[PDB]
Amino acid sequence: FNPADIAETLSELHADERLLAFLKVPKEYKAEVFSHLDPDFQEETIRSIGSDEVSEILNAMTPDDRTALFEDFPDELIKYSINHLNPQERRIALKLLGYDSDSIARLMTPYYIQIRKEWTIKRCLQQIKKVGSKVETMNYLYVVDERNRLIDDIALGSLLLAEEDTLVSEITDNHFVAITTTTSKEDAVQYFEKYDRAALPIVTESGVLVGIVTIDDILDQIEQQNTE
Amino acid sequence: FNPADIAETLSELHADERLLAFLKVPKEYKAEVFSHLDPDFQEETIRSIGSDEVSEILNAMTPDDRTALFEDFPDELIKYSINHLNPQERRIALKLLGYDSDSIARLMTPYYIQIRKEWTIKRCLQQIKKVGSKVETMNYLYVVDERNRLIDDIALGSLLLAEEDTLVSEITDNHFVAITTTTSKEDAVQYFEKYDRAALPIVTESGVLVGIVTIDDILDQIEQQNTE
Ligand SMILES: [Mg+2]
Ligand SMILES: [Mg+2]
Ligand SMILES: [Mg+2]
Ligand SMILES: [Mg+2]
Ligand SMILES: [Mg+2]
Ligand SMILES: [Mg+2]
Ligand SMILES: [Mg+2]
Ligand SMILES: [Mg+2]
Ligand SMILES: [Mg+2]
Ligand SMILES: [Mg+2]
Repeated sequence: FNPADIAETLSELHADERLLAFLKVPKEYKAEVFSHLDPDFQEETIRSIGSDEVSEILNAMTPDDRTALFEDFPDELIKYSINHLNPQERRIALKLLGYDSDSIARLMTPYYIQIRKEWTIKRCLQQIKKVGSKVETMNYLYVVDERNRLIDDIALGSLLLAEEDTLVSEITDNHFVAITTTTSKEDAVQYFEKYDRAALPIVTESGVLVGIVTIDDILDQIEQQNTE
Repeated sequence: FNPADIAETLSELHADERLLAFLKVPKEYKAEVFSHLDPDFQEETIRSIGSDEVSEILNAMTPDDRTALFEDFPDELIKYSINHLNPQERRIALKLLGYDSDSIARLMTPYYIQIRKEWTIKRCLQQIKKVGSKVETMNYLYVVDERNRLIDDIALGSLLLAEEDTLVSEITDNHFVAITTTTSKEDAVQYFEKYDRAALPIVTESGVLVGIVTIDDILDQIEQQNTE
């Protein structure tokens, strides 16, 4: 079944049997199912399960789902959870939590596809095969220079419409939409509304690409604002 | 400049000079710029410009932007506008307007990519090149049988991760999310929120694929509901 559907069925159970049924979920989509559950039950689960299981779930969550989870935790549980993260996930999680709580960066993930201006389209397709299964989305490719700075945002389909011998520099327009880490979540919503893109890149004040935010999470932000 | 940015600059002008500046827009993205302008000015423009210009703009708009425009028009202007549409666009526009005004189908577009279970991945890529520039999005591929019925929704990146000799039938799971034309716009929003997909397909009660709805238009629906 679809992870969102599995999560809905679990959410209908009383909490006590909900934990047993969740632990029956196969491990490949256990983290994805977990990401759809209520924050109070997510906290109960993190407090209750064994350390190895905590690490499996937390290390497999997306960085932005993990940040959203940690925002609702007491500080002590945040530290416990971070102590269960592997080195790379731990560094990512602490970087994201370092941003101001109102910043758009709190919603971002660093798992995006990076391409280079000197690459052929064929080389881009090879990179896409390399990282495609681990990234948040394959549908946007971020052209970055040697200084980590964002220079273009190329749609996946545009790459497919070009010939494989073409260089990325021949299909770039050097125009793109990006949101800075200074921008609040509320203000970032209007970028998404205006530009009608399913992901937007998040850059530092000097133009360095640090993550992407996706439209599904923006919809949650809109509903949170409108209830609050 | 970006069409949304051009539209914003135009929207800042007083209406009188706004029409002249808009008619200066190059024709390739004139319709896209038009789609971002206020409905009252869109109506003034349709009433004012020549028949050839009316046809160029209206025939180049997306079917769902056109339906949204027509929903705010007096009936007489709807008829005038439809009389300016080319045969294919006219049949599409009348089909969309035939649905109940509260139906999710009012938000849909028929410009999606259709693939077949018997095709190789290579053949799918050839189809994607064929239609890619005209469709609403290249990022979702709709597997349909000989009876026009929807059987799967394949992400573009998934197609890229497979080898070109593989048949579509070897990468389908026969599980998908679809919304029926019976469903209201309000109820359709929750499908988008739950399943976190940037497009969803719209099917008839017998399972025939008739269009797709995209998340950017759903965001507009959420804001319209929340103001209303
Ligand atoms: Mg996310
Ligand atoms: Mg997610
Ligand atoms: Mg969330
Ligand atoms: Mg660009
Ligand atoms: Mg919009
Ligand atoms: Mg649309
Ligand atoms: Mg549009
Ligand atoms: Mg609209
Ligand atoms: Mg499927
Ligand atoms: Mg959601």
